[PDB]
Amino acid sequence: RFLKVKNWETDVVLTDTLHLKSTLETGCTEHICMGSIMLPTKDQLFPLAKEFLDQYYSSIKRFGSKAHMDRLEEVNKEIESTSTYQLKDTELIYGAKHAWRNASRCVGRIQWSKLQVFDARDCTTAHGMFNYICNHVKYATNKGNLRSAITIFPQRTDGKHDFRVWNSQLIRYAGYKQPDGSTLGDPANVQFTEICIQQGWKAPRGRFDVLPLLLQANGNDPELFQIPPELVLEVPIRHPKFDWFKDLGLKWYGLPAVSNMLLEIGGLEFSACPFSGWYMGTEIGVRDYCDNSRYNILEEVAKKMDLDMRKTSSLWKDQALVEINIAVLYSFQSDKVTIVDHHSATESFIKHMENEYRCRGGCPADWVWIVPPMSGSITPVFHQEMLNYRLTPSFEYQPDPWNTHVW
Amino acid sequence: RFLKVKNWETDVVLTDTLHLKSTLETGCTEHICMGSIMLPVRTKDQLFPLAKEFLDQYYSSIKRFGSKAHMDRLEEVNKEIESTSTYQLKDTELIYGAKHAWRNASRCVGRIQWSKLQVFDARDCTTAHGMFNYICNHVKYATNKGNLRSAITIFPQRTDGKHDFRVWNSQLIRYAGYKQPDGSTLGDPANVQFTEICIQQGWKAPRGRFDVLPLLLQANGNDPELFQIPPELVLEVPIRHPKFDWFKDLGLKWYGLPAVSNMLLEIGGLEFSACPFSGWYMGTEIGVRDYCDNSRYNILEEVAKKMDLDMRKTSSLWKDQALVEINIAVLYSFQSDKVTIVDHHSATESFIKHMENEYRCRGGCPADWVWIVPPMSGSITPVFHQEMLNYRLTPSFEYQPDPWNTHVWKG
Ligand code: HEM
Ligand code: HEM
Ligand SMILES: N=C(Nc1cccc(CO[C@@H](CN)COCc2cccc(/N=C(/N)c3cccs3)c2)c1)c1cccs1
Ligand SMILES: N=C(Nc1cccc(CO[C@@H](CN)COCc2cccc(/N=C(/N)c3cccs3)c2)c1)c1cccs1
Ligand SMILES: C[C@H](O)[C@H](O)[C@H]1CNc2nc(N)[nH]c(=O)c2N1
Ligand SMILES: C[C@H](O)[C@H](O)[C@H]1CNc2nc(N)[nH]c(=O)c2N1
Ligand SMILES: [Zn+2]
Repeated sequence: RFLKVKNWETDVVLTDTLHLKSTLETGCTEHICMGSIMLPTKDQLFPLAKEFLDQYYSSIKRFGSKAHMDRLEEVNKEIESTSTYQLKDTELIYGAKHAWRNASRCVGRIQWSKLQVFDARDCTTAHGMFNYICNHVKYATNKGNLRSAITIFPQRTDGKHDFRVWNSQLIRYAGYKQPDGSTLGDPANVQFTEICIQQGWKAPRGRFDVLPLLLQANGNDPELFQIPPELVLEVPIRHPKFDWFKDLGLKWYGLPAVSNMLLEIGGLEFSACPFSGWYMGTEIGVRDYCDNSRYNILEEVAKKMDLDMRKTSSLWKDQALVEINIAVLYSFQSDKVTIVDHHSATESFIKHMENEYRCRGGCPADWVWIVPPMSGSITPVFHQEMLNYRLTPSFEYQPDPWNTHVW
Repeated sequence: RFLKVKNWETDVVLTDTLHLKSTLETGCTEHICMGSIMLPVRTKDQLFPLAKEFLDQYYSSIKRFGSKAHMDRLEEVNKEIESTSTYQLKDTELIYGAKHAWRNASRCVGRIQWSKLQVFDARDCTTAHGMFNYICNHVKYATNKGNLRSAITIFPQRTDGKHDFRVWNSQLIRYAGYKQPDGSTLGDPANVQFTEICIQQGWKAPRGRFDVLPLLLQANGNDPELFQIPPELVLEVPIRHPKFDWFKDLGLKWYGLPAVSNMLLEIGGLEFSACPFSGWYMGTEIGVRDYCDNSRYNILEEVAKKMDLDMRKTSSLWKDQALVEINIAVLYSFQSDKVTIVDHHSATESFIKHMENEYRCRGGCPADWVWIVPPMSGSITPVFHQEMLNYRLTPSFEYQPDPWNTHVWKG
């Protein structure tokens, strides 16, 4: 019932009680653990509503005040009547913040309470959605001094009228197969890239073509829009000691901004809720650049370094990996765009886990995702026991809208 | 019920039915995953079914299920349990059991090798001096002048819980740790405590940085005894680097034979509390963990100083640069002295083939992703992108408490 988590580097032991609030299921049972698996009515809504407003009013020291009872009353009235309800702005902000706070896979959560929330529930069209988004991009980019933020579109109603951003992130590079049979650009986005072509995006057919946004208001067919290049901050990647590096022609974008998730607050579903912060270096240099099914450049960098690529045991892949990641960080830092290294981020997240154990009674944490994809054991998250569990409010996955939409 | 696991690099999907044979608990529930937690006297009552399951498995492994020999063995085991309260395994069943404990080890990345395990039967052993002798033969067989061979030795099983065979050391070969008055540690910090027990018991400590610990061996519930392994049997490797000549001047070395001595082997309900086993090293175990953990030899600073990296900011990645060089050194040294070792690219690639083959022949392969993925360069090994399923099968290897915490001293 009360659970203990140990850090095996520092012997610090934390006690977790927060998990007893866990409502949703994990995928695991007593027989099988599924921790490495990437994805596992009016009746229903009031319970969810009450659960949320109770924790909101608790959070503001008014649990069991007339204001609380009245809201519980007012929302209850509104559900029985409309079959849904609306959040006050204050509830909205709290709920989005808390959905970040509860994201068990996010290493960046020491920041959870600095989130700018843009309320876009008044939006009706894709052109609206485009406006709101470009404003979010520009706010968040802040000429390189990046700021956390989320833009929230109207909540689901009967599910024939969903708002969706079809892009997986607002800012991502094009992917194209060639007769050749290999891939030009980013292979992760091949299918979406051809979706945009199929809608009429004239494609530069380059390595690093920023994709057009494809936006669906109110359940309609979605529409293309080019984010103004002036709003897309990009970084050329060079190395602080290897002059040839820049001639690999690498660049990446400054703002990571996820746009395909579903935000659940108090029973209500916000199918479009794009959010951004900034990058931990390894996301780019280890994952986007080196993954076999991504830009997959390790071979070519190793060549330029003249390393012995005959044997895996020369650790040439690993040598190249480090230098790439030095280059990503150096470039961002040189250009003054915010970025965090994996050492600093995980040091941060351990400080934060400790805060949340102390103030909240725990912290859901998914070790599989929290531990970076390079140098695992030399970051402190490696030696930290974590408990994973699901709290609401929450971000959740949802199915790619092309597999669901009707034209 | 059928379960699928996908690999996200290759889109290979696998199907799991083997987990239906799982009975032991994970620690997880529908509401909490415990997957990163390091660690989440039997009566006749519980013993016969455990014995029966095991022999049903042993007998289908040899294609004699339902056979007369299968049935007669059940009746013989059963009658022995209820007359003697326990039972003895035949040689063949002990072999098969130890092989399957490895095979069922979901945290082992080297299970490709499962079927090649030399099983020494030390169940005629009565005394500690007997134990030393069996261990020494193990260590010489397994070492094989640097051409390592996997082995396990299996002392008598538990009876009343008061006559246990234990090996007190955590590995058969490990370096001493000495906490100094100034609060620093000389040698290996992980073995400080055990080192302290050994001194108390009588060991004169050379007090250096790489002293091989003596064996501390309990037979038959008796107080344990101190033995020195013959150094001629302890194969060790000086660590040097192929380009950096100053590397050797750091004075590093390490032993070549990894051999776990503190786990409990369970086969058919039986508890074999001393079952040292040995294989060979994945390079990262030494290069990443043993040398560069903060709580172990912690050499990262001194390597990066010699390399004159920019240590003023973490974002130089001066740690990740030092870590790689040290790992290159460890693999280079071992290959140059012709001691078996495997790097983490090659070990993980082999595992992924093992794991697919197993899904095909066996219907599954329990696997602990937190453990299988190496502590450096995670995502550029193929295991990082492999979804795995973790569940527990018997026969199996288990943790047990350190014996100095439970042992009843006689004097
Ligand atoms: C401010 C700096 C931030 C940093 C440095 C950061 C860091 C990360 C990283 C590295 C991941 C793993 C991503 C991957 O491997 O694809 C992650 C996952 C995630 N973060 Fe953040 N984060 C930050 C801000 C945010 C914000 C503002 C939110 C929400 C408002 C958020 C919500 C998430 C969620 C939901 C996931 C997991 C998504 C999934 O399950 O696939 N993070 N975070
Ligand atoms: C032959 C070469 C072998 C290699 C390269 C190998 C590799 C590994 C490695 C790297 C680990 C993780 C160790 C750690 O993080 O401390 C491991 C775990 C393990 N392997 Fe092996 N292994 C080998 C042979 C064996 C043998 C012979 C057995 C037993 C017969 C065995 C049983 C285990 C067990 C029980 C674990 C997990 C222990 C725990 O939970 O603490 N392996 N394997
Ligand atoms: N085939 C896939 N499909 C796939 C199917 C289902 C789920 C996923 C999970 O996608 C994540 C993989 N790393 C990517 O999510 C993007 C993300 C989310 C949150 C934070 C991220 N990075 C940041 N710094 C932030 C973004 C927004 C605020 S901070 C990135 C992927 C692949 C995944 C990885 C390689 S292939
Ligand atoms: N306090 C601890 N003690 C501790 C307490 C309980 C469990 C553990 C886990 O033990 C392993 C830690 N890595 C040590 O196991 C050594 C091992 C086991 C199996 C295979 C290994 N390597 C080989 N290649 C083989 C050994 C024998 C056959 S193959 C090494 C450790 C710590 C953990 C982390 C920091 S301190
Ligand atoms: C199969 C495995 O769970 C999957 O590859 C995970 C592993 N850990 C990860 N961790 C992060 N942070 N991001 C990821 O995309 C993944 N991939
Ligand atoms: C807390 C966490 O589970 C612990 O640090 C684990 C992580 N993964 C590991 N993986 C292996 N192979 N060996 C280990 O000792 C550990 N330590
Ligand atoms: Zn689990």
